[PDB]
Amino acid sequence: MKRIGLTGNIGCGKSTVAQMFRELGAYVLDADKLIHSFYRKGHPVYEEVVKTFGKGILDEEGNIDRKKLADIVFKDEEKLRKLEEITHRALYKEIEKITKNLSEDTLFILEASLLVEKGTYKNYDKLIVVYAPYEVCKERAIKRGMSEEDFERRWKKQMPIEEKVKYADYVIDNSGSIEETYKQVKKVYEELTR
Repeated sequence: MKRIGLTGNIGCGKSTVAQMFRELGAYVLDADKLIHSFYRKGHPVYEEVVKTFGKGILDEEGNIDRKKLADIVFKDEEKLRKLEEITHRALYKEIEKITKNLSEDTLFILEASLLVEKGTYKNYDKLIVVYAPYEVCKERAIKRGMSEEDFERRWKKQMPIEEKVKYADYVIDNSGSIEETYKQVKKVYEELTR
């Protein structure tokens, strides 16, 4: 099977596209969504993140303070490197677990919105990016509720979408309408299962 990557910026429609693609038959796995489940509790990732960063330093009665950790990790990039490791050590250890039962010739896509800057797109055959102007993305996260500063706080991290577009061999612009966005993915899905 061909490992496909679906990326973009926050509020670009990666979700809606990931969905359309699933309807078409593709198997889209939200990497980011999955990761967040690692910091829950009984999760094996949890036991490691605490085991290596502090049985309690980053704890708040029961679970882990996503702020305390992100704090003691913004000082020395040595700890972050270790954090980014445990993560992928769980992602690429769970991806093959799913690929196990996954029938062949199946269209397996992975959306993380951070396959470019994190330099991971090289781990997948082709890359798909969803374009959308800062204007549309902002109000998009707005109408969905996320607070202006919070949005801009993340958008800052992600590289200029107008530059990211120059990283994928497929760009399903999601600024126009829904009819167009879906009409595009459909074209792409055809260009992947030929």
